[PDB]
This record gives sequence, C-alpha cells and structure tokens, in this order.
Amino acid sequence: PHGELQYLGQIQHILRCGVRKDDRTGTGTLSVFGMQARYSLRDEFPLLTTKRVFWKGVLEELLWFIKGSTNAKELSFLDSLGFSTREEGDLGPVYGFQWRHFGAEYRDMESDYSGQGVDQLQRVIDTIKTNPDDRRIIMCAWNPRDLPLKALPPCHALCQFYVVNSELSCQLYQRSGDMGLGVPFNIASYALLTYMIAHITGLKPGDFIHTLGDAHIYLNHIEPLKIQLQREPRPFPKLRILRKVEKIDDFKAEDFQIEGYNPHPTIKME
Ligand SMILES: Oc1ccc(Br)c(O)c1O
Repeated sequence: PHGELQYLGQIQHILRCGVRKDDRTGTGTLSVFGMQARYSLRDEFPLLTTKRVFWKGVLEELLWFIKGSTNAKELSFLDSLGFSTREEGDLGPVYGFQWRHFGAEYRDMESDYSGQGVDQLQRVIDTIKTNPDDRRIIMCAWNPRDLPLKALPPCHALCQFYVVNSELSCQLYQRSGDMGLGVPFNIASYALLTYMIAHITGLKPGDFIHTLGDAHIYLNHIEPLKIQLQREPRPFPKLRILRKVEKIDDFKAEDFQIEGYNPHPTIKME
C-alpha cells in the first residue's frame, strides 16, 4: 500500500487482528507487535489527510525540542520530583535536553549548558557532512518517566539517518506507538526534522520509514478510527522552507510554510 494508505491499512489490521492488552494507565488497547511504513519525502510531505493534523503544534514542539528547552512555559503526569521547581515549570533534564546535552549534570532551566553533555543532534548533522555513508547516524530520545538514568534506561525512540545519491532518509523506531493520536503527529514531526537536517546539509529529503514495537489503539478510539477508515486520502501537501538556513539552531516557525493541505475534518480523540 502507499502514502497514507499504509497507515489506514495498519489501523484496519489492528482492529481486525489486534489482541487486547492493558497499558500502564490500566486503560485498554488493541495491540499488534511490529509494524513498518515508508512515506516518500520527495516533492511531498506526509501530513496526514484523513483528519486534520495540528501542524503548528508539530513545528513548535520540534523547535522547543531542538532548543533543548526544559522550561514548560517556553512551550506555549507521573513525571515528578520537586516543589517550587514544579511551579516554576522546570521539567528537569528531559526531552530536548537529551538531544542537546545528553548525560549533562543538570542545574536549573535558565542555567547554561553550552559544551555540556553529548549534542546528539549536532553529532548527526556533523557525521552526515564528514561521512555520509556512515551506518551510525543515530539519535535517541527517552520518556521523562524512565529517567533515573543511572539505571541505564532504554530509549523511547531511536532515529537513524541515511544518505545515498544526495538524498537524506530517516527511520524512526518507537518502542510503542499510539496509532490514533501519537502516530500521525510523530510522522509529521520526524519528517519535518528530516527536512530541516536535509536543508542545512545540502541534501534533498528521501524517505521517512516509521517502525513500531507495540502498535496500539486505545479502546476509546475505535469508533472514531472506524469512521476515519471510510475516508479517502487526498494528495499530500508540500512543505517549503522560506529562506536559506545554515545552522539547526537558526530555524524559526516563520521559516516554514505548508501548501496544498486539504485534510478531512478534525477528529477529536480522548
Ligand atoms: O551511559 C548511557 C549510555 C546509553 C544509555 Br541508553 C544510557 O541510558 C546511559 O546512561
């Protein structure tokens, strides 16, 4: 299947063959282990069309991630340690903080981290420039919850890049994927990251490959998904970068523009 058809085929397989399995909430899912889909990034952008995806949220959260921000306010549950720092909106050493300063000893969210920890994201961009053929062009993200982090906790997601013939491809592997909410969002998010990296390294985007471990549908999303399945996908839009950008830190929300986006209406999901 192709384009958004893969994602609809995957919703359908989970509904038909998914097995009931409970998550840590204790809420119910239909679950299938192991799936993959590929979305071309060539002259199109996989912002799903069978429901409207919150594009602007996708962009803004990615910029906040790229900044390595740990300040919740700068943005717009069992994750918890601290008193006045929670009121502050200080999240601790989480999210983008791992992409930019992995393993840095953490002070405060207005504290200064240049040159501290590993900059995974500059590392990716640097390797693409120094050796495009490299099979290790890999960046990892963690769920805030697992972050004891002395514990050597496993990543939530892993992102591998790949270059051939001038085209930058990305594979995202997620240990679990919420198919109703998280997945359409994550597909746009990492396809956007790919476009950004490709832009500053002089490559053209190639393929985005999305791989999951526990691919799941929340019980309360079945009916709305059953209805999304009856909708016919429309051609994906295009994503245009507006000025010439040189450094990953220099991007701004106004640098990007989506075009030809005609989704079906918003679907709201609990
Ligand atoms: O040093 C480390 C290396 C890889 C991973 Br994953 C860790 O969680 C860690 O603490």
